[PDB]
Amino acid sequence: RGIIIVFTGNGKGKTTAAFGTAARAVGHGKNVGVVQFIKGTWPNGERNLLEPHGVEFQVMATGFTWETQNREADTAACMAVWQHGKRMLADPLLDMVVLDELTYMVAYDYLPLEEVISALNARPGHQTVIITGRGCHRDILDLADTVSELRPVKHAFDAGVKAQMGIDY
Amino acid sequence: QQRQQKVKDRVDARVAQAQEERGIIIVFTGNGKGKTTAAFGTAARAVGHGKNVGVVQFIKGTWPNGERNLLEPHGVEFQVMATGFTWETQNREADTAACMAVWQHGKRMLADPLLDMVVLDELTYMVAYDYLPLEEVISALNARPGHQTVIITGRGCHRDILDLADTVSELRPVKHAFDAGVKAQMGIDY
Ligand code: B12
Ligand SMILES: Nc1ncnc2c1ncn2[C@@H]1O[C@H](COP(=O)(O)OP(=O)(O)OP(=O)(O)O)[C@@H](O)[C@H]1O
Ligand SMILES: Nc1ncnc2c1ncn2[C@@H]1O[C@H](COP(=O)(O)OP(=O)(O)OP(=O)(O)O)[C@@H](O)[C@H]1O
Ligand SMILES: [Mg+2]
Ligand SMILES: [Mg+2]
Repeated sequence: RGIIIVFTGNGKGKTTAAFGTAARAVGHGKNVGVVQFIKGTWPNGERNLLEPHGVEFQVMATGFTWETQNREADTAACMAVWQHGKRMLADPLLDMVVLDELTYMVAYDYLPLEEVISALNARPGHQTVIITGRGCHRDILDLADTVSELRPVKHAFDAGVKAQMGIDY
Repeated sequence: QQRQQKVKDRVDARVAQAQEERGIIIVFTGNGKGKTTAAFGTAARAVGHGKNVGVVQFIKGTWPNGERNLLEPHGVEFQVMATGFTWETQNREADTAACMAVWQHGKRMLADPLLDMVVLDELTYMVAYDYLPLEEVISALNARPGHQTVIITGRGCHRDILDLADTVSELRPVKHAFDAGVKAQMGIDY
């Protein structure tokens, strides 16, 4: 029996948590797939470590604008990642799927809510989905079985600490 | 319009401001699921870049350690807690002994300049239940290498620790499958 897990809120740790569950699952001989809806500038350590173990990663094409005019381009691209996402949510050998930073995809109308939804509902009874990102659709939140709020009690960057490899990316 | 630049300028400035760079303390607290899991994801992220990490776990689970399994071989040392810890008052000596034992190693990692990251998993209940002295932890944290990052995990973390900590995130249980009758599972729960 898989569940839906959502990691949301402003504190640091959502993507990190999705990964640790993924790691945890990989450490149990489990099969996992990852879709990232956002293109980091930097190299991807989680990827670097897990891809070799058998973890598939589909990332968002580079140059996503976040811009109104460009919403068409910007969308195709989203819709293009969402495919792999569709695929993984239909793969029966996949014990777990990570949908990194979907939230904004739904939130800005880039990825239709219904898509995600249906895709979620129709997934393998035994498959676990972990969704992350700030501001997750109320529908999602409701469909979700587990949900955690990373309350921003404190953050290093506020104290003048630069983002650094290993911690931040 | 100019709003765009407005923000543009803001970010740039904020970013421009935060130049410091050293190892930080990170706390993962609250009742919601995700404390231990986010520490490990960060560890994992670190390894992914060649960084060196050391882990200490204050609690010994019922099942196999997926994280350990996966991370040890990459050269991530795991110092775990002995089987049979009682949470029994009657047996505080035995439990305390055990504790202090795991604590050595942690003290060790905390002292190693080679480690870029130290993970003290479920340390909160050790201090909170008096099985381990706070000043100790506070000191160790105080001495540790200046590029070393620590991540502490668990519910109900000493303010002092909270206070020393650089970033703190409290996992609020919006929802939890358990309450909904879902049982614990492999790769997920443990
Ligand atoms: C959360 C966040 C976002 C969210 C913001 C919306 C939301 N809250 O739901 C989303 C995902 C949309 C976003 C996207 C992007 N982000 Co961002 N964002 C973050 C983060 C973690 C928090 C910002 C925040 O909430 N600050 C506090 C609020 C109170 O202050 P604010 O000034 O009003 O914050 C606004 C801006 O930060 C804006 N925004 C968010 N990110 C960025 C990046 C740029 C370049 C700009 C101009 C604006 C922008 O969103 C906030 C709301 O308007 C910061 C991390 C950090 N250390 O700052 C990164 C950060 C600001 N983002 C970063 C990046 C690079 C981007 C993206 C380019 C990511 C990508 N690869 O596509 C895009 C670009 C969007 C844009 N406006 O240009 C960088 C910018 C680097 C730089 N030197 O300019 C930062 C500093 C993170 C990092 N990598 O160090 N991000
Ligand atoms: N509250 C915050 N203040 C500053 N930077 C943040 C904060 N939360 C996350 N970040 C950093 O902003 C980038 C985008 O992270 P995101 O907003 O998706 O948070 P996250 O998923 O919780 O972060 P992380 O991946 O470290 O777990 C990351 O480099 C991340 O570490
Ligand atoms: N609020 C909760 N309800 C039910 N089970 C929980 C809850 N929080 C955590 N768990 C489960 O309890 C065990 C460890 O609990 P802990 O207090 O350390 O939280 P955690 O560090 O956030 O959990 P995890 O390791 O899943 O990320 C795990 O099996 C864990 O998934
Ligand atoms: Mg993230
Ligand atoms: Mg834990």
